[PDB]
Amino acid sequence: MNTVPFTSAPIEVTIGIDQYSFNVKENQPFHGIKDIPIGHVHVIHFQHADNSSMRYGYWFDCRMGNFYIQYDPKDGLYKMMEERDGAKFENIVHNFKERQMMVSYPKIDEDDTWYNLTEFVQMDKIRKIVRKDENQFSYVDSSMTTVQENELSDPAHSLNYTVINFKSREAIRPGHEMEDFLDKSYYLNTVMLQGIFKNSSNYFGELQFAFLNAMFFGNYGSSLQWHAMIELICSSATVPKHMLDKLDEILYYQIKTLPEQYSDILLNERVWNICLYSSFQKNSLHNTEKIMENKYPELL
Amino acid sequence: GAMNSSNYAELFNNDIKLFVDDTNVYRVTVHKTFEGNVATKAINGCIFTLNPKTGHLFLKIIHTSVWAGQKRLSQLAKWKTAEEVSALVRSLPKEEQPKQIIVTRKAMLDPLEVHMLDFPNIAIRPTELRLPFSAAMSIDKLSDVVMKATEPQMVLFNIYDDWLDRISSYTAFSRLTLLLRALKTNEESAKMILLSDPTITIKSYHLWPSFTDEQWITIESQMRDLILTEYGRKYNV
Ligand SMILES: COc1cccc(CNC2CCCC2)c1O
Repeated sequence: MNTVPFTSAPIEVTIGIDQYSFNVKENQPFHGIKDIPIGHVHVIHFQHADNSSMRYGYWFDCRMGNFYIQYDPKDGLYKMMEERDGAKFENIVHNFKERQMMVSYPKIDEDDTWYNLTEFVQMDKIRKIVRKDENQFSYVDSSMTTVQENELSDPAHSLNYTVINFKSREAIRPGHEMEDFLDKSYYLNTVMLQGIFKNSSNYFGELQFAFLNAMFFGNYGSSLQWHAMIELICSSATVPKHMLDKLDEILYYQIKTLPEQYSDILLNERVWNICLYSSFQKNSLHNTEKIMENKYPELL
Repeated sequence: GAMNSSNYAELFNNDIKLFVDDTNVYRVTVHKTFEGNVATKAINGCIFTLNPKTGHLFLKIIHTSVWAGQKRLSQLAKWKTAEEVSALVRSLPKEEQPKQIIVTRKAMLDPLEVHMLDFPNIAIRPTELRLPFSAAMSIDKLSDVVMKATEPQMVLFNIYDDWLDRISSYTAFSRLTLLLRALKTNEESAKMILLSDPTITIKSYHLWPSFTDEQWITIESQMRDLILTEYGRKYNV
């Protein structure tokens, strides 16, 4: 179990730790979050009580260093930082725990939700999508645009998701135009899995990371990426059977975690209806289709 | 974006463009089988690719052999159209290639776009105009070369004959669409109008009769009558 201490909480903010959230009042004696499960990436995220504009946060893995949060009154936000002095850190954390100034990561024993949402997400891949090499953790916010969005403007602050474009020379083999557009297996299996991602685990990891940025930060380009990666699989006639089974599990937990009030903006009607009811894989996503039909029958 | 009444004179500017109509590519007769089921039999078709400024028509004849052994022919027809238009463009010298292609049916947009990915600077556009190019097969000489073809073939026509010597391309296109709209609404009466007078002939190298300027005004008036009529006969007005 690891800890992310806070120097202080000078501004009233709503703090999220993965799917959990709690409110901290202005100058409330809050010094961080303890009992964070080891073995998973995590995301700490914030919304100022004053300006709900700009939900922002940090992806991290406690195995990679000792991290803390400190408010910067100049830049006006809670910043993640690494403490290199491990004895200063343990000493800091021990004092805050002794004074019980920390919230406990509130995981139910039965509950595999976070594992299931982050199964294939790796910090090393997050850091290649979010490029800030000097830090071990990655900042994301609501407003950050993707490389592909930038092609249709500060490159330093972009989400470098893998570009997917169904009407592109990468996607369409000369002389296989109709074949490759109507059945995207070539593009999925050769171009993307074999060529770019190397394996389906890396593909699923980017798909899961995109959903989580889309859900927690309302990041529109992330939602576009998540739906494109779903649609590329569903529009492929030839997909390894283990991939379809895993995709069904992935999407199931995403839809179940998806709060109902954010569904209208986070779910693309066309992709989902095509995927569940028209695509090659219309009969391959039993768990996802069941939860979609019982939780969001209006979208369909 | 979409071509409509608002941007209609764009058709006659000096940016090369082509209309593509696919409505006669896949043509069938439906008939009963000996067992009393229904079956289709394909007949020859054609892609109607037209430069509205110059009148140049690239008639790509679609022979029935192209459908042998194929499934989902209506879908294939759009992709075959797009394959043939892309081949046409690649065959033209760079300075003759179009700067836009306007498809008369929106279902041709994605097939054409995918086949033209090599030409990112050629704009593929739909239109809101209800153009009557389906009636091209009511032009006897075009119908004749399509039905006689024994293999795939491209035939080049000027659908305006020599009209551009005397009228603008705006006026010529307006005459063409009036003639074709008439042939589409009532083919027999339209053809009677055009041929009734034995003394007006069709030159060997032309598609329509050699009307004087005055006779075209009479003809054009008779076609409007026809269309407005049938529009009553149809809706009872
Ligand atoms: C239940 O999972 C969620 C999905 C979207 C948004 C939130 C809450 N975001 C908080 C964290 C920072 C202040 C607002 C969730 O908890």
